[PDB]
Amino acid sequence: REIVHIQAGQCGNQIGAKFWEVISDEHGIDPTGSYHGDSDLQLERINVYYNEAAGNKYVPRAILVDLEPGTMDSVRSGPFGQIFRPDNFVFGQSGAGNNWAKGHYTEGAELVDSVLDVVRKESESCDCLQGFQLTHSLGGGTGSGMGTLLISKIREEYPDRIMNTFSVVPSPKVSDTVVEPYNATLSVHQLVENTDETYCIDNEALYDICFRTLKLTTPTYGDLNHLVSATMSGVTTCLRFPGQLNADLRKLAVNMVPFPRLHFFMPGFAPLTSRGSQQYRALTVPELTQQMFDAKNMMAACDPRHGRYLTVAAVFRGRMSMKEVDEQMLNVQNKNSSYFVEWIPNNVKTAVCDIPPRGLKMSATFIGNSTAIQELFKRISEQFTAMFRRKAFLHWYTGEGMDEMEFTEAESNMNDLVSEYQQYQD
Amino acid sequence: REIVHIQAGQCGNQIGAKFWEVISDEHGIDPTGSYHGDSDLQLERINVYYNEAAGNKYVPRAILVDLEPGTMDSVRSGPFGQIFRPDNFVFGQSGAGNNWAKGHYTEGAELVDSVLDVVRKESESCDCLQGFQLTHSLGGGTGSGMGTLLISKIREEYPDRIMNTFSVVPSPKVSDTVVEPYNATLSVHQLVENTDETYCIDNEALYDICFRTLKLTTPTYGDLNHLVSATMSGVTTCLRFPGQLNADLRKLAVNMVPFPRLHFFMPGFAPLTSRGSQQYRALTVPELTQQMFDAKNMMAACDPRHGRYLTVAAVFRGRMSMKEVDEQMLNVQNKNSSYFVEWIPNNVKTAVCDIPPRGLKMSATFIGNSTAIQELFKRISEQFTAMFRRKAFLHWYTGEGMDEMEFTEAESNMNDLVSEYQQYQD
Amino acid sequence: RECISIHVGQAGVQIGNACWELYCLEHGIQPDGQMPDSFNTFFSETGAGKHVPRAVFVDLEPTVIDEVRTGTYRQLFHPEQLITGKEDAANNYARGHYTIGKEIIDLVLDRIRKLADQCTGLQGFSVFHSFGGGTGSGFTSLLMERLSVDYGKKSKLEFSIYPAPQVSTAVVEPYNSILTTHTTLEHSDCAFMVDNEAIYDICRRNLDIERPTYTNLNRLIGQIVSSITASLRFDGALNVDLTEFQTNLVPYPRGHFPLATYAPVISAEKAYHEQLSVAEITNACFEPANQMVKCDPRHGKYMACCLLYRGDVVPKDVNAAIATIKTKRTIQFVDWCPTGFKVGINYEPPTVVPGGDLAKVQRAVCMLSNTTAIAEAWARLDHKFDLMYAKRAFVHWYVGEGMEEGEFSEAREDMAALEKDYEEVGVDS
Amino acid sequence: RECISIHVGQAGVQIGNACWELYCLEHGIQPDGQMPDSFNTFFSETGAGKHVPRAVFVDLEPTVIDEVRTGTYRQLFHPEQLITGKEDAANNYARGHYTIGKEIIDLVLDRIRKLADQCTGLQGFSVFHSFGGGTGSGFTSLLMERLSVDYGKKSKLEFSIYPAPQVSTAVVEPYNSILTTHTTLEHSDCAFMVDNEAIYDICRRNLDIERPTYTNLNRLIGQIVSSITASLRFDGALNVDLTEFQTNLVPYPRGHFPLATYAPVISAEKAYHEQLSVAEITNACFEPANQMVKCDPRHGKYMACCLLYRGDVVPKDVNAAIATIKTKRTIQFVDWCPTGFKVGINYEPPTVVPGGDLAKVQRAVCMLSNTTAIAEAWARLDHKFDLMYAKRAFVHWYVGEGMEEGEFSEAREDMAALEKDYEEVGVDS
Ligand SMILES: Nc1nc2c(ncn2[C@@H]2O[C@H](COP(=O)(O)OP(=O)(O)OP(=O)(O)O)[C@@H](O)[C@H]2O)c(=O)[nH]1
Ligand SMILES: Nc1nc2c(ncn2[C@@H]2O[C@H](COP(=O)(O)OP(=O)(O)OP(=O)(O)O)[C@@H](O)[C@H]2O)c(=O)[nH]1
Ligand SMILES: Nc1nc2c(ncn2[C@@H]2O[C@H](COP(=O)(O)OP(=O)(O)O)[C@@H](O)[C@H]2O)c(=O)[nH]1
Ligand SMILES: Nc1nc2c(ncn2[C@@H]2O[C@H](COP(=O)(O)OP(=O)(O)O)[C@@H](O)[C@H]2O)c(=O)[nH]1
Repeated sequence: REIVHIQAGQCGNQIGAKFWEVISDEHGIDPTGSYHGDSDLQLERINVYYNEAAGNKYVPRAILVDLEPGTMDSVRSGPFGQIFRPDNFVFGQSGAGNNWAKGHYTEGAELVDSVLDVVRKESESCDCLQGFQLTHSLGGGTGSGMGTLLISKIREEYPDRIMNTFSVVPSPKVSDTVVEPYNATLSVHQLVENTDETYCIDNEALYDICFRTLKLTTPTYGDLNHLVSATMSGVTTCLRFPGQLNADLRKLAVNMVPFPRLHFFMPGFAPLTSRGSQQYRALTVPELTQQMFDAKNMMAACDPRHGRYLTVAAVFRGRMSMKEVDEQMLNVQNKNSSYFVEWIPNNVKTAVCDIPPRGLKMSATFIGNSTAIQELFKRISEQFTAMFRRKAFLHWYTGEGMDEMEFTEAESNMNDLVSEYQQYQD
Repeated sequence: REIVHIQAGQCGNQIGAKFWEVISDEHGIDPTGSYHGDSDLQLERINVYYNEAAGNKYVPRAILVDLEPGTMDSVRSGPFGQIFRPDNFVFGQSGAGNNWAKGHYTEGAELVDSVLDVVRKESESCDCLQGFQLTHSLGGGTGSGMGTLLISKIREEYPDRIMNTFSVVPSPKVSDTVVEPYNATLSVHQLVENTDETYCIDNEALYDICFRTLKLTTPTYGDLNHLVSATMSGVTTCLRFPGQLNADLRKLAVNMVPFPRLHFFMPGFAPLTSRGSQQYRALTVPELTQQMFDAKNMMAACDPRHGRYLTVAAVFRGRMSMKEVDEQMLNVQNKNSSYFVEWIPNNVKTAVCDIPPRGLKMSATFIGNSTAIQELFKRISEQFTAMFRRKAFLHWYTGEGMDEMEFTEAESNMNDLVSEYQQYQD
Repeated sequence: RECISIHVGQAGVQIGNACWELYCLEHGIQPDGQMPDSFNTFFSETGAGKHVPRAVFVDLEPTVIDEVRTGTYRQLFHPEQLITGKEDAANNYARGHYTIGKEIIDLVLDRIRKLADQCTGLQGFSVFHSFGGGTGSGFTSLLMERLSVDYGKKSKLEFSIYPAPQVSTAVVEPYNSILTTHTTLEHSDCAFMVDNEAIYDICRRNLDIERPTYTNLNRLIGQIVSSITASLRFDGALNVDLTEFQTNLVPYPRGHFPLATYAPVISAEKAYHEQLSVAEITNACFEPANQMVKCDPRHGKYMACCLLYRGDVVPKDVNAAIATIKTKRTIQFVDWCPTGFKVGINYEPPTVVPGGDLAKVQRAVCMLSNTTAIAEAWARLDHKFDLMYAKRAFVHWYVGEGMEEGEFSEAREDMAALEKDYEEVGVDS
Repeated sequence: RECISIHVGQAGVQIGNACWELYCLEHGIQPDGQMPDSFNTFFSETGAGKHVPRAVFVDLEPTVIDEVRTGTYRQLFHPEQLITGKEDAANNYARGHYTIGKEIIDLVLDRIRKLADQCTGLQGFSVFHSFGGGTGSGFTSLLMERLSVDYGKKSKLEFSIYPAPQVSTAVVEPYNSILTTHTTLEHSDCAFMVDNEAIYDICRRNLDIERPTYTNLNRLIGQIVSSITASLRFDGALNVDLTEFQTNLVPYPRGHFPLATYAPVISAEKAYHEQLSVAEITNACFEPANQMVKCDPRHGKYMACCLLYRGDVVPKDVNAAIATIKTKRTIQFVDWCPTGFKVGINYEPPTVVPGGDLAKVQRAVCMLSNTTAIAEAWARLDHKFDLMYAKRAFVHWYVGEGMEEGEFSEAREDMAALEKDYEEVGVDS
């Protein structure tokens, strides 16, 4: 099987560097080097993310889409930056304006064809394609607009292969932009109707989870990114490993989406202990479920405790008892019968790889489909209206060839999306 | 079986360091080290006080509650201070004011939830829980107030598991504080109605017993503490050892409490001879009962000779004849028929471990439930009224959100408690 | 005379590697194929030195069949006989049966037609699948399906590992197991059942170990199974052919599912203790804590048991130990059944792994049977299904895989009459 | 033929380890189980080279049963037969009988039904408990309780260690012993009694040692008991079956409690002194300072004695030594009883611990009997009870454990008619 990553925008891009920083080491691939793999198993399934050309050069099969040179020229001028074949860099030296409209209708719409071109060169690579990974932020141009287009096109070209989306939904407390809800509401819209698996991460849900669950005092972006990339590795790549009970994107999809919206999840990693001290090793297993299922530790902003779950997928990856795994999951399902929805006898989807995260003994990625994420699109949707009402920075959109009915559309859509999700919380 | 110690306040804390200083050696556990145990028996039952994580790191399962950093930061910065998992330290950097009200209603009430949290993490450790050990002083904030709360909550969470309380009731002659009877009367109140086994120690009953029963001329606190910790080791931990006739918290409880008040005891150690010289070894056994049952040597302030007993528990721990033990106890019960209450044919509860205190040949902890302790709550209760009458330092309580009926309550309650206890002395 | 075997699904393959291990182990045929008819009903004497297996392996992910061609035994099978579909497994019936699984079937069949020819008057195919899987439920469904037509004139005993009563794995499991039952029902001869969870109990209660690797449960079935084919197709004082089973074991056309049970499960380290009596093991067979199935005889009246013994056993010992049982009454057998005790006696005692955790006695009882008990197990597994179907849960995963509201709803109704069937054939006189 | 044994309560277990020790010691079976029918009525020949015990062990704290599985003998029992309830002991009847003790009972029974089956026509269960305990009083209460119903057709001889007359331990003791008596009374066949204190006297006065470890009293009962089962179930010149006892020993249905007594108690170091005459030991039996019970024949008229002899003894010597006694009158036997002397003669002399403190003679007399004497012992123990009950003392400890004002008050009335019973059956003509 296979997949083809997609680094839309700067963020989605910045993260690319971290997702690939990791993944590679979790596959023994040095900058341009080959497979130094401490083992021999980190190779029989690599294909999922690379391509064979030389014999020591397995190049990441991702796409780097962005209308701001400097960015990709920071990712390509640093560490692992020199492993991507230049063909991968689909830049847009234009003005990468922070407008969803500027990267979806006017500026991005041009650079698109020169992207799809490659997304096809990579898809028609070889063997059988599974789906595409998509990273980006719903709070900018090259991210929400142009990346949200990249998919609307992808999903017309292969409505068969899957589409996981890793979105950095606009953090609450403080937004890293001003129109944010504009660029956001507009991209979520496109999401709820193309990709079929979305993993929403919040820069501040991370800080928290990174400053209190990792006594880490100076959580640089690199970190946040790093933590995130840690989860997306547990998801995909991982399951493309052996296991007593293994799954793969689809299983994950076909066990997690009760209703076609596409629904968004909230990823959570397992061993998340501070370096030295904490290295408690309390990782027998009840310790991992202890972790994963708590409020804090959910990369999302919202707290599960604020709304039932529809599905859950503990994708563990480290030798354990299909008994102490299958078992724990249960008590968990009974101690919290309250929030776990009922019309699904077994919400949880236990998954079990074998080999764990390179240096760790036992981990377990969590992919939750809780109704709690209602209380986020609400947020976003609110911010919109409060500012849409006055058409705040709307001239930067319309003046870019947009529509007063376009914004209406998205909000509503994504706004209805909130509605539905409640239809199950009850 | 198991238990989870609780170091409430500074005192209760300071003592923690001594109770664990000891106990560990009585279980071969070096600072962070493991079981160096001279034997193999000091391990089959440790669980009662530790937890398995590494394989050399059996960490004490206690709680360190205090609103004054410096304290726990003296216990954690000294000797065995680096054995407690940091998670154990439930500090309250607030102003640990010397007000019962400041650590029970206003300041402590906040830090409570972050405590109960852990008291549950430790309780739900493993196997089966027996009860919790509680150390503190009834003459301060973090001690009487906040610690007296910790239990009122504990006893709502597991009205099944037991609750031994080690209280440092306000010594007579001189009070190491001023409101003392305020912080005290208020905590005894909470005690008579939650914990079901209390061992009251008096800093001056110790001095005495430590300056004349140990020619010790400079009895530092460390000492007093050390002596106390010596008794609480004979009690618990001890009985969690084999024995011709062994008991355990409950036996101790179910043989010592005739009436539900909870009743408070007065612990007494056996071989209490000065170092060099005195090392008379007159410890055949009549020498231990000689000891234990005399006035002086009762960690309490009051003197047994001033009031009958309801129950007694000579918890011996050193190879002896179930005959010379069971026998002695008798004469003792007949030479003093006067004070030993009659409606209990056999007041005494002979208990007999096997292995003795590490370096000693034969010892025997004494846990007396004498009616004499009436003449102490009297004391306390007096001090209250004499100062309550004028509302002395009451503004420091009320001004902290208290009630003029709260103080009334406690005194009465604890005051009635004096009454009852006399109902048997007669 | 022989009986081919098709191990389908990762599990059916893991269990396969296991049952396949125990084999050579008690036939002196090192992993290199060479030993230094009898057992020819499971091994073909190919070339002039080896003993190429007599089965096949079908998984849609390579991972699991791959491991076989790494670890000694690598030498045992023919590079050919281990079928794979590099594609995708998918923990969903539909995809495995219809959509994907389809592509491979032909090829699959080809071997069970190429391996079925080479032999000499065979008796059937011992199929190994894991009810609640993708490649195990779906695929087989049509494999057994295509068999019942290509060789209706044989035995189709499928050895299944049906859904743990509370400790299932896949989120959908029931979807996959209500579907493998309805499609295979009208195609199997006798379906043996071994409950994954109810086997753990045996590992906890009758062997003591909270460290049971899948590799163990496999050693176990790997045992109970050895008692079925291996030794039985092997000479003895009371031989029992495969046909024998279905005949003496199924009262009615529903591919009836008996339960597998073993007698001597005792842990090495106990290995020295004085052995158990012919009477004890016999009795152990009527204990609902030793049957590789969470179908505790909660009421289910037995209706036929095939007591396969092996090792040193005196026919009178049996024709007495059983007599004692026939009169325990609390073991209530069906009405319409006077005597339902097929006594199968073999010679060669069992053969325990050199150093696993199995005692190693000199006699055992692998008794299997049809018990009105499964009235439960099916019930409890059917109910599951509804709950989810009631909301369509992961339905879009199958529909989009060449299935319909039909196959589900119409396979539900199917089992419905399996809850009535297993009810009528019993509980009534 | 055999007689299972259930050692309940730490004590009943310590005494058990002891009585169990003396056993192999005089049967040439090292702690490894191996020796290089007869005695089969207490040991099952598991195969095989071993001699797995023929009893069980029940304590609610692990401490005491744990020590058995440390010290040689560790090899003797089956890892299984030593039942434990990690939970809590509690020196209170209620909790041990009702509340906690309940949970274990099933399991307990299971063994005395699993061990009771394996044998060949048994005779009963020698129960070992310590009247005034938690696990010993309560638990058994219902153990013997559940036995009297599951095997009413057998012998229920319970060997108790009833409350030291002045040197009790537990503060409640009587609560626990007035309760084990009333609940077991209507269930036992013959209850043997050995007074812990009155045994010390023997260690002070008839052996000299103020250093008597529990491990000694145990060696003693461990002796008197060996004279009961062990040797008796062992061939001899005048065999005496277990039934024999209750028949020749109980005049009335009350699970009547005789007293155990031994003749030759003389300390090693005396070991060389010229041995005692058949007449002396016989006479020693009528001395109220050698009877393992503080029930000095203060008036209690014997009503039946079972003089079990062992070693070199001429039947005439006995049928004379006893004659002399029958005419001492100051030994007054009941009226309604002409002759109440069951002479039990065994062959093999006693067998003293290699180097404990027991003399080691070539003949002994373990005479047990029902004496109107206990009219006392019960009295003095009943009175105790009242005093406390009169104030409810530790009552809240039982109530809160599934008991009521009923069970106490109604078990008091019980024994009341045990003070009248042991009074009426004697003192009157
Ligand atoms: N006894 C036993 N049961 C197993 C073993 N492997 C898996 N199982 C059980 O069989 C089921 C798992 O099926 P999967 O491994 O998910 O799937 P599969 O049937 O191999 O086919 P796919 O879904 O397409 O991968 C679960 O109920 C497991 O508990 C094994 O080695 N032994
Ligand atoms: N002869 C003899 N008497 C013993 C021995 N151990 C204890 N006893 C006596 O039996 C009684 C003690 O019972 P405990 O040990 O307290 O309790 P238990 O009956 O084992 O059961 P629990 O109360 O639940 O622990 C006392 O009267 C002791 O004097 C022993 O080894 N030998
Ligand atoms: N986790 C994370 N968030 C990022 C990174 N870079 C920008 N963001 C977030 O992305 C949003 C801004 O969008 P941006 O990526 O600049 O848009 P674009 O570059 O015009 O497509 C803010 O909410 C930031 O917190 C990053 O490297 N990691
Ligand atoms: N034995 C003993 N008493 C102590 C110790 N520390 C303080 N005390 C006593 O505790 C009382 C004072 O309360 P304190 O512990 O300061 O209260 P808190 O710290 O505000 O909770 C005085 O009666 C002291 O004698 C100690 O280490 N050992």
